[PDB]
Amino acid sequence: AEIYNKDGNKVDLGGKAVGLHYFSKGNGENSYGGNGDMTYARLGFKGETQINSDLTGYGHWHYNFQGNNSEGADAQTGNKTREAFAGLKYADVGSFDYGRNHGVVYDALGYTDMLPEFGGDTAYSDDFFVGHVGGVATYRNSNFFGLVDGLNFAVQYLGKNERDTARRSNGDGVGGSISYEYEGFGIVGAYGAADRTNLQEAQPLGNGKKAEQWATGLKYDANNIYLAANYGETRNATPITNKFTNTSGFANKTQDVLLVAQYQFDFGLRPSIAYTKSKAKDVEGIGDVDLVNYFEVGATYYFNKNMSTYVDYIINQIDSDNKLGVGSDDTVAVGIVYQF
Amino acid sequence: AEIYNKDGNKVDLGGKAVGLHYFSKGNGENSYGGNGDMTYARLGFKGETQINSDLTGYGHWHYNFQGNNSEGADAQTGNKTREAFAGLKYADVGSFDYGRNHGVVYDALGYTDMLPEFGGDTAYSDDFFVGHVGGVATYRNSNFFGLVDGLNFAVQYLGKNERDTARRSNGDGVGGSISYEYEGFGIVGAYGAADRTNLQEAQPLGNGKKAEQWATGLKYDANNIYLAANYGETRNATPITNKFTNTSGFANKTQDVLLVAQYQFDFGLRPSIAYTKSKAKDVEGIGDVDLVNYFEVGATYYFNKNMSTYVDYIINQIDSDNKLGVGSDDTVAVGIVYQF
Amino acid sequence: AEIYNKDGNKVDLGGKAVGLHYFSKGNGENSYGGNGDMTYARLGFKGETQINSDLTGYGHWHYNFQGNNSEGADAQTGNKTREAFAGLKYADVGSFDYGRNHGVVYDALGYTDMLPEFGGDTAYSDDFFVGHVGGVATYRNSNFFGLVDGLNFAVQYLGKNERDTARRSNGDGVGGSISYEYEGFGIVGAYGAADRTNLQEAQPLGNGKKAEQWATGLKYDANNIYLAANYGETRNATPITNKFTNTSGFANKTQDVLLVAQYQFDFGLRPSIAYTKSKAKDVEGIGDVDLVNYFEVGATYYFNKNMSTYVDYIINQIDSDNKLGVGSDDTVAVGIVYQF
Ligand SMILES: [Zn+2]
Ligand SMILES: [Zn+2]
Ligand SMILES: [Zn+2]
Ligand SMILES: [Zn+2]
Ligand SMILES: [Zn+2]
Ligand SMILES: [Zn+2]
Repeated sequence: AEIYNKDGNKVDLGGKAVGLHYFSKGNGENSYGGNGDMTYARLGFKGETQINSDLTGYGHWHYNFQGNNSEGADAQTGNKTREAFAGLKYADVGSFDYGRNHGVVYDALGYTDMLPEFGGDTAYSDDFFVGHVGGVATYRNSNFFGLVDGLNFAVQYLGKNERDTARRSNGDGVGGSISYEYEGFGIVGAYGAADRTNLQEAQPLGNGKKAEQWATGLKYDANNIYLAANYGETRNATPITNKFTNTSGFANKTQDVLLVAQYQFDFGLRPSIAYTKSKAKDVEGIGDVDLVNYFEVGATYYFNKNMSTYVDYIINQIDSDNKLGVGSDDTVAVGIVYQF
Repeated sequence: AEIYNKDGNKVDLGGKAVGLHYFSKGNGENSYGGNGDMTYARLGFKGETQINSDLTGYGHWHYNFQGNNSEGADAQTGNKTREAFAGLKYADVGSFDYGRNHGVVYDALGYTDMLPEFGGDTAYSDDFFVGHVGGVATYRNSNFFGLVDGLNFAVQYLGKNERDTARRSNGDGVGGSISYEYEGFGIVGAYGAADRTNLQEAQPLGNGKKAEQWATGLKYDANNIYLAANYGETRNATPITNKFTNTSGFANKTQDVLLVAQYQFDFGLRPSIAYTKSKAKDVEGIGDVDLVNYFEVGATYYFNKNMSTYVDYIINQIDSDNKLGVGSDDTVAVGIVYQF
Repeated sequence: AEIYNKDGNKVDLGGKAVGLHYFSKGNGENSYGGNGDMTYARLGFKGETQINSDLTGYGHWHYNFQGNNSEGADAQTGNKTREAFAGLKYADVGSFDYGRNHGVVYDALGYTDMLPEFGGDTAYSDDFFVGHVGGVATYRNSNFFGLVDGLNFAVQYLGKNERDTARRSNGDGVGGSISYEYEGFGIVGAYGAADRTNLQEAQPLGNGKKAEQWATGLKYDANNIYLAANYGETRNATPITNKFTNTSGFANKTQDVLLVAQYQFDFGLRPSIAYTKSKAKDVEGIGDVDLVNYFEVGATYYFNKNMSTYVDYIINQIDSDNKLGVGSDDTVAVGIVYQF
């Protein structure tokens, strides 16, 4: 929502309130998504300034406030900055920005990230190139220098983030993505490799001096249909946890498959079906083990551009004897969303 | 303050800066409110969208930022989401919303919550139905389906919130409230019962498989007078602490009494007097013990709809030999408030 | 950016997104500023309401969100309230405000706080009077009661803030500052003394029942030139740390010198040079030791009032055998800033 537009600078304030509850069998400790209150809220701004006829500068900030916490010590659990960056965009040259932003491999994994609540399981945060990561300098080019419409690409430099935990750390890396869009279809591929930190190497699970993440994707977004498919492969990058021996690390190799189909009815109801399967391989002590494996059946009711209800059902196919202890129960999310 | 109003969605941004200092005898450790800097700030939004002529959707978010902290490790102490919810309101049918919101029993305890700084002692947060609680689905009906003016009611389902601490947890519950308003008067009553969590049961103080909170109230809000009275009773719900044996839990039974009288002078000065007395009973090892017992004398000076000063004096009647260790000293709050 | 202006209340929303990276030799553990991602974002409001023709009320809130954190446990590290206060301003009488605000001695140290990223090293936060401190009641008078133009002064009462750590605590204090501005020049002096807390006294480093901070300054801000110089002296106030014996406390005495020179080119480039030297004396076990000692060479490119790039180089003169373990390596900051 544009709240300022004077003297060649415009600022949009964005926010949503999401009333959200998850339902699962017991405590939800052996379920896909958990059990209980998951209400959150989001606030941010997006400003673009016209420096000259060809040059424009921008900045985005986006923050998540959890409303499912109390007023005691747990008051901040889940609060985080999603995105926070600035950059410059010139004519038909491209754009450059640095900050906390989407990894370039999310240019591909975003195709199947359309479920009312869930989906996009492989797009972990603070995981190199698949999700929101800190310290990324990203060059992007749309319409290939204004010569070929629909043909976009991007190159990204990931800065080293040596943090307290191996889960949220990374070393230097490079990545890129190419995409084409024609008459309703979009195809995309993205790749990224980076150095691992010593602390990551020192974990039980995962072994290798380099992490690697790539993925392809196809989508059809027209005539009220949304159909998409993603395939991705990772090396030493997907974060895993053994809930039995209570160790953590990274999967030496994962094969990721995400499918999704939605139809948008005129009167606002948007049903969806989806498949998601992530298989880890060469896991220390375990061997092969599935991380994610479900079918999804859901629907969102759009009242208008500002209000929506949704239900999302996960038919979890993960077996009860999963070697890594991955939860095997189903989970249902029921949501009510005000956004501007 | 309305900052957006285009295409049937309006958004209000709200905020206040509250310069605030408390004065007490020693460290304030044996006082009502404490001693030192209590400056805070608040920010939120409130959006309502017109879906059709009869249906409207809304969302509220409200956040508290403490300014009395430092820039070190204590930087977030007191920061919290007060409210965060969305819902739908239809014609003369009623409204429904889910999220972190006021407990339905606060429909009654809000009558005496009008002191410049203090008062409303029984409306604890994260305490079932008396204050701000997370995961509440609330149906509300004003003017009894548009048939009887002044006659409002509400029913509320409290979701289970199993947290790390027994103080901030709760199980499933139901509650409701009815109110009538006529020629300046308002009468109200509210009730709520809920299951306790196992962790709550396992505490030294309090015993029972169910928590219970109810209260009645009368107010007179006209001719520049504000007069209100509240009476409430709780079972296994009021959080208590024994500062001697350093244990905590819940009071098996409390009797709550809150009175308040204010007059609003034309030139902005609004003096107030108030009484508050909360007596816990059947406390393990202690027996009977008062939790709150004071007289209040204060005044607010309203410069206008955006600026105010206030002083609030608590004449604390709690005895120095209180069995639970409740603080017995007086406390004075001096405040300066900018709000929009 | 003014987002509301109805009925004699105006509200400005402010924010910036700062993409920022520091470069240093190894881990940055022996460097001036460190090494890695330093992206942050800021949001706040500033409201002023016209109560009558002579009286106006105001309020400021300003918050810092770190974007260089992850989404795990370190998600809030660095998040803080910078400022949060309200007050009243009357005609030619002056202004009064209370809250978390700038110490009065910053009226002087702000002269040399103009580097693209660094500088202003002596203006520590939560350090009595030199930086952002909590619980300050400040009277300010501009143009000496409207009689002498350019002649401003301020008196400040610092409230006691007894916190968990000795670094961020303080006792009661008073301070003041006087400044004159004439044909492009500004001269200033400020003084402040305060009681130390018992916890501060109990530290290894620093000894004395009272803290003391004063400083003078000259600036020339015209004809596209910025030239400034600061000299300050502290007693028992400057926070120090011995990274060898891993102790902390306060310096019994510091001599502070800050110089800065900048030129603003028409086409947006603003190069800068600066010197900064802070010498601690009478340090327990150490004797004399330098805390800060560098030359700075940097430049900011201003695209316009909303967008800028900058590079800041610190030529660190601190010797590798510094007795307190102060880092001796150079550091380079590269920044891109969107602000409104
Ligand atoms: Zn965003
Ligand atoms: Zn995103
Ligand atoms: Zn509110
Ligand atoms: Zn409230
Ligand atoms: Zn500010
Ligand atoms: Zn400041």
